[PDB]
Amino acid sequence: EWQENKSWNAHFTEHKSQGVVVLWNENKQQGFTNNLKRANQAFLPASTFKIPNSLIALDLGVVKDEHQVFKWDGQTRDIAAWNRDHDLITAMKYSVVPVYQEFARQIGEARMSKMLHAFDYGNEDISGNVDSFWLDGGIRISATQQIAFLRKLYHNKLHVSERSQRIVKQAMLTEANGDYIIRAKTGYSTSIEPKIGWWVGWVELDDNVWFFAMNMDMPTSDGLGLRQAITKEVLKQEKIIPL
Amino acid sequence: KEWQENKSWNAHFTEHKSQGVVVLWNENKQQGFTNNLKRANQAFLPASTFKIPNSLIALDLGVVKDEHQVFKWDGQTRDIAAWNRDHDLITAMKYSVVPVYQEFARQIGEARMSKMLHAFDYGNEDISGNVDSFWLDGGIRISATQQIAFLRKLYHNKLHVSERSQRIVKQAMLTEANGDYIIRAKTGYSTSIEPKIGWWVGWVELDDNVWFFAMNMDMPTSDGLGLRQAITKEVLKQEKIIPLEH
Ligand SMILES: [Cl-]
Repeated sequence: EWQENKSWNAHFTEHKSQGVVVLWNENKQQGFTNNLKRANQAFLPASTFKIPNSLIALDLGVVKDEHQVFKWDGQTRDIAAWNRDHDLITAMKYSVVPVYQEFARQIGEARMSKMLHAFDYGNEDISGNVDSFWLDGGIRISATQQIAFLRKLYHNKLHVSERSQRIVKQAMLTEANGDYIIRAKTGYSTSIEPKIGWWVGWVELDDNVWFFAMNMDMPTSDGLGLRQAITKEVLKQEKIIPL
Repeated sequence: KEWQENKSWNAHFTEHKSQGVVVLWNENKQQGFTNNLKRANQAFLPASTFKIPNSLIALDLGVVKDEHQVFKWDGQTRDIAAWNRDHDLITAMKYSVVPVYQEFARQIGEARMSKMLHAFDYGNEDISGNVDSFWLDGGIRISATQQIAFLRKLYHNKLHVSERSQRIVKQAMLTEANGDYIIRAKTGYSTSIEPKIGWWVGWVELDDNVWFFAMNMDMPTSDGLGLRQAITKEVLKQEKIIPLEH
């Protein structure tokens, strides 16, 4: 069952923004959103694709473990954090596109397509370059479809090893304290209009888990911090996380 | 296994009207540091820090199916309100729920508990006393340097249990995380046998290094319990391992 909560629009309006927040209460099996139409609108996943890409790379043995070093290729790029060696944890933390591009080339088109079909991920279409389809290719996913996929990963129900699903949930670790744990992934789609920002994941509490998926219009990179800020405003309103 | 003494850390114990030891291990450099080499090697009851090897054993034996399995409250009201409810492995660890772990120990049994602690080379490997209380009032003893030795094996999945068991326990140990560091740790509070002490053992994961830690301090009254984390964080901040506020 899906419910609309238009009061969340105050959080978009106050941050001079436009977008959608989708929440799922695991215990109650009830979904909530400020906009049912935008919740079901499909977009490029951008770097949120690092979640299924990590799972495939791990199950195939392209990535041995979360410690394996993928050395810098020597090419200087715009993001200074990419111009160094990384493992799965830091490549995920710093959204290191060149590391994941290399994984995709090693996975190859045939295995990427067929394995992504097993996850029923979005439109299941990998059209375009094997190493850029999630940034400028044919793949599309909605915020409600991000929740559907994330719930399977939470329960180890994706058709991949339990081990790979545990490593990826560890690599997704964003924040933790004595009140809650956040496992999530950011995304930033710039190649095809509309330019959007993503934040997808979940909040683990003592007696419940709240799944979330958000996307917002992102005309300039100076609004990137609003992906987390707007989501945290909604979570605080719903008393999911403290003030 | 080279060890260096840093007596400047004593300022943190004295200023807090306290006494104890902090032991650090720099994984990349394979170098240890402590304010007191003698106390670093002094063995004590592990108290609730034993929830780390006990969880590993319970999962490996199938006593605990997964980190989601509910261990229902027995109905007996205890002093700690957080214990008087149902728990899974994550919350029993978070709230140090002794009655849940006592039940695990009874299900594991003496023979398997001893064999496992022997295969882990855990402290003095002595489980003398009640099978469900030996880590609180029995014969088991472990030092802060031995806590580091054991924690380093767990970090590298080198203990003699399944990789899965080791991953679940490292997840249950999750204490704090942000964009600067991750802390995986366990607190302990030994009160049954003198000297009453406080424990904080675990590690700090950084982007390009891991810092293992083990601390214990004298704990005559429970009002000093927060100093276990506060004194360790003061040492980590001094060594620039974690930021001041950033
Ligand atoms: Cl974790």
